Amino acid sequence: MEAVKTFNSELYSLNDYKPPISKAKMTQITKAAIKAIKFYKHVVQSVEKFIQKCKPEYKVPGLYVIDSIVRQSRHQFGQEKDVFAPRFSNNIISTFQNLYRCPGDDKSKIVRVLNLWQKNNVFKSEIIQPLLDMAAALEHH
Amino acid sequence: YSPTSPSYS
Repeated sequence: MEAVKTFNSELYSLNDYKPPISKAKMTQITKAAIKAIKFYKHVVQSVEKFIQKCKPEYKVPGLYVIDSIVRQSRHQFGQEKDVFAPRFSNNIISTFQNLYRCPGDDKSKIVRVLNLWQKNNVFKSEIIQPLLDMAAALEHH
Repeated sequence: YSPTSPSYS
């Protein structure tokens, strides 16, 4: 499972950089995840693990990894052939619960991604709506 | 990174 370990290295190396994360570093992470597509389940698992465990300033970067991988895979393998979005959708509620533990000023950056996902049909709207509701309810509490 | 930035070729 060499391909996964290279992805794991790229993903974890986010900790060596102060957010905002560069286009270039995001690309490296994404290139690594695509190269590991035989183990896409393990990639999704590592990403979900990073998001659960990382410092608060890294939650939005973790979300950008999901966005970046999903979009690249749809571009590279076809919208309807993409394995990553359907796989990420399985634990997405749990994932966003962890993402919303980000700094106050970072909540809006998560909604921006959700709005883009909805606009560009990246995830099914039925998947996206409760995630948006979650962000809204956070502002009333 | 920008979530509107075109995917790499």
